[PDB]
Amino acid sequence: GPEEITADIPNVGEAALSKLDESGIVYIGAEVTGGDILVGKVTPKGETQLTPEEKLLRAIFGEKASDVKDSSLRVPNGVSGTVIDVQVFTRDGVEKDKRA
Amino acid sequence: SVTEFLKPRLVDIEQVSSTHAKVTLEPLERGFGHTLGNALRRILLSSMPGCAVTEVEIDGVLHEYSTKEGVQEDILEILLNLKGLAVRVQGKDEVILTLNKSGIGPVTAADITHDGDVEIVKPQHVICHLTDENASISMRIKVQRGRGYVPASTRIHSEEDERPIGRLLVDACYSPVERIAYNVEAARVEQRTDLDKLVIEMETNGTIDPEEAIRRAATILAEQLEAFVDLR
Amino acid sequence: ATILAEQLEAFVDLRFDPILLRPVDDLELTVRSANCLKAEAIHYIGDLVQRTEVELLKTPNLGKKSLTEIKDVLASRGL
Amino acid sequence: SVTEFLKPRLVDIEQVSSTHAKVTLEPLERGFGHTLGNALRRILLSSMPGCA
Amino acid sequence: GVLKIVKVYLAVKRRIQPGDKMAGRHGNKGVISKINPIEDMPYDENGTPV
Amino acid sequence: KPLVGTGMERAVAVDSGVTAVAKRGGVVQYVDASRIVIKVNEDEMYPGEAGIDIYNLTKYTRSNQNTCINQMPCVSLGEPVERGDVLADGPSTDLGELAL
Amino acid sequence: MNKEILAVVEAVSNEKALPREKIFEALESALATATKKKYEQEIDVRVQIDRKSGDFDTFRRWLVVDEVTQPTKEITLEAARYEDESLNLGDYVEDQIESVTFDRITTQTAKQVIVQKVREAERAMVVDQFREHEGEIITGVVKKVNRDNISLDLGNNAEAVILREDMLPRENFRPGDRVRGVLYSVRPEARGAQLFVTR
Repeated sequence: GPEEITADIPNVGEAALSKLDESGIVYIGAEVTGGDILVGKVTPKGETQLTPEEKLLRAIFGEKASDVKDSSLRVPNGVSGTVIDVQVFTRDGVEKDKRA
Repeated sequence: SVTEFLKPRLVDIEQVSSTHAKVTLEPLERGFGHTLGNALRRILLSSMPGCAVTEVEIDGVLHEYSTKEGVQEDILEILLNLKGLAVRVQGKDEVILTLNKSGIGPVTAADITHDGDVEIVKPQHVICHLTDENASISMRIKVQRGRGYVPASTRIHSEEDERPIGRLLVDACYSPVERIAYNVEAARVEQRTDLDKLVIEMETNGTIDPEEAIRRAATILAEQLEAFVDLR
Repeated sequence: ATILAEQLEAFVDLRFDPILLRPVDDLELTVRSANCLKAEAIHYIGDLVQRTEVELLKTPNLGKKSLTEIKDVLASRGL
Repeated sequence: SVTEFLKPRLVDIEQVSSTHAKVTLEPLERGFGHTLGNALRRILLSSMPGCA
Repeated sequence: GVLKIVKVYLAVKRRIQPGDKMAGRHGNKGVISKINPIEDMPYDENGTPV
Repeated sequence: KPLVGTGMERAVAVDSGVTAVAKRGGVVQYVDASRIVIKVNEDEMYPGEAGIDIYNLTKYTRSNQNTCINQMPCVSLGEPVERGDVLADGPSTDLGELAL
Repeated sequence: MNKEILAVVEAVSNEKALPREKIFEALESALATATKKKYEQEIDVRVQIDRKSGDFDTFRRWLVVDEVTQPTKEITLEAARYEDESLNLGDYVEDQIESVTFDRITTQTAKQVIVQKVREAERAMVVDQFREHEGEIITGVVKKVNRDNISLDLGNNAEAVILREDMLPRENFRPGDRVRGVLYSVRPEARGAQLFVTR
């Protein structure tokens, strides 16, 4: 299944997601360091196309952890700086996110 | 009179300008005029307390690498200009100042809303230029008191608390003394014809009185020498 | 060390609020809220701060937003 | 604070002989050691009273 | 195959430190050895340090 | 700027595209850190046009060697300009002179 | 808006363990917490989703007291002239409207309150249906063993925690041992150690 950028990421603390916006991209001008999540990406795995279970089990102890595995881009170790520009490129026929 | 030493004292404070000044100490015996004087220099350039800008906040600016509409200079240029600003803080060691400006023209340091306890040494110091008639700048400046040079990297590694996006951090140069030059010359008193006097020329930023700087340096030197005097 | 320290002996030589008296219109509140405060027989912020909240809406020409605003600014000022 | 300054604590004295001696001061503010050493050396070299 | 790309630009303010390579315009090159204090460098008669 | 130079710095700075060069003479109607709008002179008016030209200075754009490219305005409001003059200094450029 | 709430109320697997009334009350509390987080002040409110009617609205709880701190939930003991209060203490109002429910804080608190309500309800109906069994002998199988308390499983989402205080000094439940045990007490008051089974 196609991967999408979303703020929700499995088994990550709220501190890590604080830097990200609602769309799923780190705010412009936010100081970031090694290990931080600049953009949150999740890839489907194992099983998918079951939306009622996803809605019902959004925080139950099963948490559909195997259904979507984290693939978010992280800052390389030893690299620190301030985000100054974010660019989004989307192919035609795909719904555009709010940042674009 | 070899056993006893004559006691030096301050005799003149020649204030050339608001920053440049000269202090005369008399009398000094033989090489003392060098030795003590040297120590004073090495105390004056590194251990002089002073007030410096630490953090800046602009309502319309979220990071220092961006630009603001209506200002000729960059935000980084504005921060660099603010780094060299010299202020005198009395009463506390933490002051927040507000700078509100609108209209075409330069933004001098006099535009900062003074709080009475804080004084601006150079009101005509420039910060930025507003080249648009309908351009308004509102800025919050955080100033502290300290010693030495504290880089912004030290502050970010300390990470006492999370700062909201838009709180720019600038390097702090707390040292208010820029140049020190000591000279030793002959002194005439009581026909001794062997005592010397020391003239110290200080070029500072104007936020610290030269006499106060000399007193602080002497106090620091005495405090350091107390441990040697004790010798366990 | 004693000689060097004693050479520096002559040099070391070291070891009710103002807003309350202001009218209620200075509470950064709305003009309608200022009129509400005036109708409360409280023309100065000192009486409002010193006394416990009372007659917040018993006075005439009250609105919900002004009723909230008067007490909100009274608590925010903390005079 | 600002007026506070570091003071030596590990003042060690080593007696090589009846006259030779080593004094170790730990720690000191950056650059203060040079000032103290130079001042003490100059005072001891050209200012100590004595009979000769 | 790819339906979206996100590019992020990170700005790093690098200051000078020992080990950095410095040089002039006449082929003389070297590496910074020590960030000496301002009061340690030699000064002239007027007191301006190098 | 280099205190000791060879006099070729101006040619290198002008020939390179890092700095902005006024295509036509005139006066700086609007000067800003982001854009510069210049009203051209009556002598150099192209027929059938408003008569203003806008230069959008590049700011903090990544180079090939991961180096910042910054263009800083040089002229002030009301300062007359002529063809060939430098309006904004590029990276490592001071007053139209290359300074490395 | 509403279609989402009907979707999340009709997709509950444990419909018996989450009837519409209690789950909608939990949603009301979650939206109240979301409104608390949205405003810089701390104001406790109620929602009253109006389950079967249509869309939702928001109310405001005053908690009439003489305090001045936290002005959003302060009302004088005698201020009941207009707004149809007509009471001394406990007057509530329908003032604040148009509360945003699509945000990080709102979604997080809604999901947290939903799962917390699931846990509370399942505990309530594993303690209600096994309270009359007090004084009778009921078996069980252990699953987790620790140095202070151990866990037992009975059936139909039933979990029991037995503490060292409940252990007699001489008699102990060895790990991996299943046996019929008398039900000494049933405590719905404490969420932990719901079934105080011992011998």
